[PDB]
Amino acid sequence: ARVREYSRAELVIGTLCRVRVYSKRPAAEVHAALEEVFTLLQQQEMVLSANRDDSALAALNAQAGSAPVVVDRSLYALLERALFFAEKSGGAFNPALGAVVKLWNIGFDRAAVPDPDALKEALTRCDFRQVHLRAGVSVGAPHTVQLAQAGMQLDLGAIAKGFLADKIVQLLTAHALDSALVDLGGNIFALGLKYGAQRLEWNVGIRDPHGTGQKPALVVSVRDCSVVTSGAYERFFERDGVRYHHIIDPVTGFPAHTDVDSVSIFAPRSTDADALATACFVLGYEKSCALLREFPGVDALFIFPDKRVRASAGIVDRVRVLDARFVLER
Ligand SMILES: [Mg+2]
Repeated sequence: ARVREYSRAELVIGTLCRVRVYSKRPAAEVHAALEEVFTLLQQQEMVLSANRDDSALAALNAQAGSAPVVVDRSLYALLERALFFAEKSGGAFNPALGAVVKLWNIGFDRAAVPDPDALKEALTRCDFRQVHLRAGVSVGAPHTVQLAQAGMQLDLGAIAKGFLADKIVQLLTAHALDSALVDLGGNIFALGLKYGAQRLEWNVGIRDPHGTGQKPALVVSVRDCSVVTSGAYERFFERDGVRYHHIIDPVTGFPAHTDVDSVSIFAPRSTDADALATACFVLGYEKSCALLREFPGVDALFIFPDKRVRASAGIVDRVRVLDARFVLER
């Protein structure tokens, strides 16, 4: 039986999602799996989206400062994980930052920075500790979420792609696929090994933080690993000479000022990589290193504004510089 390579890509969840698969299974089986991948991505846009009126998350937010709302097991589990990372990161990653994000989101659409007072007011409504998750223990008991703080709003944008990537990996596995590369707007999951009959690690590129992105600065070889990168270039606007990027510091309510240009997190679960990449950007290098010691099975790669690159022990030997302006410190 012969190995075939397949790819499919669509615009969905606000970005380009592409899955590449190598498989010796009948083509019709791979096609079936890919059909389901992209159906899942469509259905989940309608669960998780913070910027759509129809979604289950928007309906949940419409009940801030009221009674508990029943949610499916999957959303509950995602929120649990998000609150865990909010606690561990000291609020650097915060899934209850919707009131602030919403102000900045109109800012982007308008090319305008939000009013100082409006932001300070929004920051009174971002206490993730007031998100109460409860699940009864009895057979078939429902899962519920209560937003106890008035006008608090969830925004799962900084963890949602990792959640979906992990869900897609579970689906691929359920379809007896064990070799794939999932790319959801740049959040990568490398499932298994690729083919050359020889089996090889997937080679994932990391962009120059200040480059068009067309070519990678560095490449890392990985198996069964997510690679998620946070940088100021993912989304920003400019007004009066200043760039305002999308990664908000929850202490200031403004885009984070940090000592790294990008951080890339390598983890067994993309959900974890996504949350950590966001926290780490906000935290900066030294505080990140401290946080990451609490997650032994995770690795990281930092690109500094002076083009120095530092990578943790788990992956440093798997990093290759492609753009010689960058230096890998060992
Ligand atoms: Mg993130």
